[PDB]
Amino acid sequence: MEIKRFGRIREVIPLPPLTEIQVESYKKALQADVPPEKRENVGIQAAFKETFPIEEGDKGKGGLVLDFLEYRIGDPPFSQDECREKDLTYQAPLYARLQLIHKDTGLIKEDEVFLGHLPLMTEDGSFIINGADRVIVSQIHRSPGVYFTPDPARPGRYIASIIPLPKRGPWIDLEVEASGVVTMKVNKRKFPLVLLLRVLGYDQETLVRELSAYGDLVQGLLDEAVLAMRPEEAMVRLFTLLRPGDPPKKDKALAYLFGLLADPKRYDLGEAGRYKAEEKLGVGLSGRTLVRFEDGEFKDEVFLPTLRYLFALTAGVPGHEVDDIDHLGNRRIRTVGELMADQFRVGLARLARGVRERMVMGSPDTLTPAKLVNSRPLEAALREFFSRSQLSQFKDETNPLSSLRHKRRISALGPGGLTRERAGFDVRDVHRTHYGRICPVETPEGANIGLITSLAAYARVDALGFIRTPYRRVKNGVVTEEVVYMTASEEDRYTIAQANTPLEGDRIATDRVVARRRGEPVIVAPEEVEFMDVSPKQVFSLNTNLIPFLEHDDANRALMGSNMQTQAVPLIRAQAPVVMTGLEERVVRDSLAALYAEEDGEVVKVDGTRIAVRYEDGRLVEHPLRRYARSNQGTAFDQRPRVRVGQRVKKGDLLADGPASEEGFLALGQNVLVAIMPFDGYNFEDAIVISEELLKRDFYTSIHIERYEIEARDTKLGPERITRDIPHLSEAALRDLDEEGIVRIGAEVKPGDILVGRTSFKGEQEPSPEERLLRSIFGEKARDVKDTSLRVPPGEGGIVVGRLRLRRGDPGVELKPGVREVVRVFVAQKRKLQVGDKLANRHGNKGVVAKILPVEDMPHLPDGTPVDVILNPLGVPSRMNLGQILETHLGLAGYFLGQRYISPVFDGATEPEIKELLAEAFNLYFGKRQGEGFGVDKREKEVLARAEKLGLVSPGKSPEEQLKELFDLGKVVLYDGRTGEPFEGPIVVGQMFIMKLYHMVEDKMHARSTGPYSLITQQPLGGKAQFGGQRFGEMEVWALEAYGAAHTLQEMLTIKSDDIEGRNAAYQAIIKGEDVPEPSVPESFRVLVKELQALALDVQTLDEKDNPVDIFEG
Amino acid sequence: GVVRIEEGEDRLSVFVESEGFSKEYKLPKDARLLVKDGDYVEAGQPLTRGAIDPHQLLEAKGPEAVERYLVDEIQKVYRAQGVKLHDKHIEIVVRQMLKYVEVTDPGDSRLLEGQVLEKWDVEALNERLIAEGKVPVAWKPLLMGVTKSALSTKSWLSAASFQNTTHVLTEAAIAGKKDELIGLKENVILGRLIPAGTGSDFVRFTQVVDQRTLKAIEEARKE
Repeated sequence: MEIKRFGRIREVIPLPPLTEIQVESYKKALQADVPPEKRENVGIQAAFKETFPIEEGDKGKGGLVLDFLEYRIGDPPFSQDECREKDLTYQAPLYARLQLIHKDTGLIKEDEVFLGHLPLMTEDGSFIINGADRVIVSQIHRSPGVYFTPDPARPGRYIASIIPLPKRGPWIDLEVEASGVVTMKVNKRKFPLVLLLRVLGYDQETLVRELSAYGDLVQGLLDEAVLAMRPEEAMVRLFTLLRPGDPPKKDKALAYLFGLLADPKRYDLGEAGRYKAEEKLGVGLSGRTLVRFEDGEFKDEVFLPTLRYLFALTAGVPGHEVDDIDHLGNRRIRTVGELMADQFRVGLARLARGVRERMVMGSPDTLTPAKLVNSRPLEAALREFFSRSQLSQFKDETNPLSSLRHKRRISALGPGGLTRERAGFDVRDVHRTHYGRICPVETPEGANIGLITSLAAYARVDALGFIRTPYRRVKNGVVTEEVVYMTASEEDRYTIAQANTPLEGDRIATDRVVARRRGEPVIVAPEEVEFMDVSPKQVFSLNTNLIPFLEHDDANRALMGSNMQTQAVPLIRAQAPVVMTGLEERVVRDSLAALYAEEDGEVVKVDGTRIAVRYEDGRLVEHPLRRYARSNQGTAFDQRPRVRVGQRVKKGDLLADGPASEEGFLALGQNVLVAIMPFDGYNFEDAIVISEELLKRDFYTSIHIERYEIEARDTKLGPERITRDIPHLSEAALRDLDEEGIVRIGAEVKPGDILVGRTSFKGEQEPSPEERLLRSIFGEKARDVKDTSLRVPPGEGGIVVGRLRLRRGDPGVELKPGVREVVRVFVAQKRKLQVGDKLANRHGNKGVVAKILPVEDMPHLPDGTPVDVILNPLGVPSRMNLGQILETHLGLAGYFLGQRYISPVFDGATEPEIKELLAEAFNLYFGKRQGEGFGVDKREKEVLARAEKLGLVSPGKSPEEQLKELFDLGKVVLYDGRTGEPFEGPIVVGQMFIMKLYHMVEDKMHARSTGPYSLITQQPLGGKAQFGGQRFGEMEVWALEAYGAAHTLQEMLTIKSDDIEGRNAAYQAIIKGEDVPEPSVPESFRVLVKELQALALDVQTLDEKDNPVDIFEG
Repeated sequence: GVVRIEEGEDRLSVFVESEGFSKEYKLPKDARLLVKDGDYVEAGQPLTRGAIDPHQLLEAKGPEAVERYLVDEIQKVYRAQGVKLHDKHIEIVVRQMLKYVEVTDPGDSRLLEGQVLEKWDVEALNERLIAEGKVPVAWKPLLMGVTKSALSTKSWLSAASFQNTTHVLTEAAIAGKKDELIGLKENVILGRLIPAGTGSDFVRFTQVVDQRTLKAIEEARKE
């Protein structure tokens, strides 16, 4: 409709191309579109090259080598859509060019040798691994360098740190203990560090020189006059204590990793590892912990300048201080493209030992690449990555936002280089850095809180994963246009100022300026200014921005809102929030779930099944509209035509919407008319009331597609076929299986009703008890081929609409070990609202429903029209989410006022600005009423009668005014449809945007009187016909114990679980109605006793007179 | 006794000198004491400040004593957070914390084997009364904590469920070792009818009569 937009501060730059974290990172890794001679390292390049001038045991003598020149990219053996219906990893053959010179010479270049399937990325940002899509996330680990920091199990003393890039070098910790020494920990080893000082060329007087006199800890590191000896000798007490099993003087074969070259040790090419270990250390370092092959021995570089800041740190002077290990300038981020490349130093790993063992057994002449390599270690190790690592996540496709939200994520967890599930109270916390880099209100409720999180809008990661956030530069009192994307360590020395701050034309306006430095918040002088942020959006996460009046919400009950907004599920007649923040539209575009046009032209063909255009003489594309396809949660998103069949376009604008979108704008839920107040405890504590009205308009309805599958195997008792032929099934049944075993599309589904027949032989045995009482519930005794067909699991169901078929042998269809032929039926459902369903506001007021009330109840306004949802107040106080209340006001405004507004981050409208339209709405609204001929009645005045005694209204003013006065006060009089009398207190009313969440009772809710008894443990599990099987824990019992619940306890530990006797016994018992239980002796007791003897020890049983039992009678 | 502090900004300590024995009571160079320079006392008490060790106390002051501290102590935090709760509760807990005692000068079992109070007295008030002689078989003040606690509980079935069952059974099995099934976790591991409430020993062995069906049961008794 007609949109007004509040606040200025013009975004010097829209927001990053979002999906940049996965695409812009993955393209600058797999450079297949840039001449092969070029390519400036990293990714596959630096991976093939770190491990390619790959020699052969014995240096110089017998030939055999194998090197690199350039790598060839593959071409999709399949397309996006097929590789998905057919269960493929949408990988892409990857060839490499090898050539190995011998000792006698030979330039044999074997033309491209297949190394393994490397999966190509998608326009999206996700991949196609074995079917569905996953989100190779972006973790964040400790950025390389050296900091030291204090000692943990020994207060007062200090430990040193030497962290090079991970999976490319050992962990090194120089902790100084009580023995006086300064031991060296490396790959789980704690030996006297004096043994590594002499190896790098240090005597018995230069270890006392550069670092004694001050700190008499050097006289603990000293007297060991049995190891303060020779150079190639302090190499065998190091190679006979670092690596046992081999005492040769080849202690420069292993002592050759942890130092020179870059085989292991090294912290980036001289960046974080050097540029940092230079400013804080003893200045001057190139790229590895010291250096080997220089002229003969080892000429130390970084095992002494850091040993000159750790002991002058355990006494010391100024400049020598601890480092903060959770600072971002001190923290890194492993992007996508590199995480696969690191599974290439691992894919090219178990491959550099699959050749160096192949040149020992095989003739050294008969050898040419493509005959030395098997190429299984890059497929099994680079397929292992997109199929198992805790980081390769499913992908929340609830709505489109979450989709993206996911991507933006930041994890600490990880395969090895990461954080376990039992630490982190110095990291989890939000840090004076994050400002503009890592949002502080996106993390999850509990369990994980902290470790995980979403990026801060504008902020970009760069070079060696340093987060960089946008700032605007000034000319000390004036104001530039230039904008400064910069790292954190580049921010701790600038006196930055809020954008919130008043700026005339293009500079500084006033002398009382609020600014921050490093992290401390102070007020500054107008020209004592360095920079100034681009805006506040720059500060909050992606979705944490969609918040309308965040300016007025607690910090806690807020994230809830940014969150939850994720567990948001789409609906049909969706609609974008009355009060927005701009981006609102953009989100929909960067998500890609909405369809746009590259070049401007004009549409020709237009229907639900497609959209053909005729761009400006640029041909005539024709992109189809994914109709009703399933998510991963189930959801069910489908794009929708939103254009006409004749009109010049706008250079690529909504070529049609997506799932929960409305003409380009994000429509999470549906702004509706709310009434804040208490009803007969019908919203109590945190509940909410609804008016049948919405069901009428069918306002809050969700579409959902459940995916059912089946597998037929190859057996000894015979192969598992699948035909529309299965015994005893009465035709009225099969009735809808034209497909010869499959259900036809467009069929109405029920439970138990057939979905996919599937006959397997089995048997060879005879039924008996505990299933021949049931049984005839599953047989009539029998057949030579059994039913075992699919059938609809209890409750679910809906109307079909999609069937898929395979069979071990299709072109790309690959079935596991033992399986043959697959099938997947797709049936969906409408869902409207159901008492109890979950829903909430962005303002963190999560609230389900308990009473859908008729449009006859539903406190209505004076002009007939009733509210919708009653949002009791109580749920607002203890939490501090005013703003939501602020949305309601703007609501009523936007109602009569006919519009939408955008109250961006800390830039939204204002009480004085809102009262304005609010009255602007009243003047209108009421002009409507007096115009009709009326003008307030007894009911109303009576309110205003007390409205004044209450002082909300200004006394001594016509009834009419006490209304406006009040109206503008965001409330008004409300009539309780049930009793003509209105409420006796003005009521805050308005249009509140809400939503429907992932959870919907429909999927919860169960109950089992009896049913599926497991056979393993001997108890209720699974559920073929009838369903469920509730659990029961200790707590339960203890309390049960709490009450003298004797039996209630025992009957809760027997005939309702293991003790097979009972459950049947009992089960029967009611069928006739008797006392029912009284079980002999609980199963388990016997079991155990027997699991006992089934391991020696009689385990007898006596009474009060101590006598033989008879615990088993059989 | 009496006291006197000594030195300032070098080697800190204090001294608890009654009449004769001047116990050298040190301080790490960073202590916030509170019993000035002179003061006056009585056995086992908060001198420095900080805390109050369980064991160390007890030993030289008795079992109850600790108890008192225990609960209360505990309570102190609880109270400091809005916690309300009858003390009794906390007490009950404590109780077992005492349950065990070590041994010296025995009259029957090993010369140490940790042990239950009652067991000590139905045997230390029974080897001087009806079966006079042998030796009283005294004990001492012993402190366990939930943890350490349960573990030594005589019962095994329950005894299992913790640490490494092996051990428990192992030893156990060897000597006869019985249980009696007196407890909850006990009778439950097996799924009995809990020795509680309805499953107690005072309100379950009751047979109900119906006024008229007490005189058809009074003519089949005098036959």
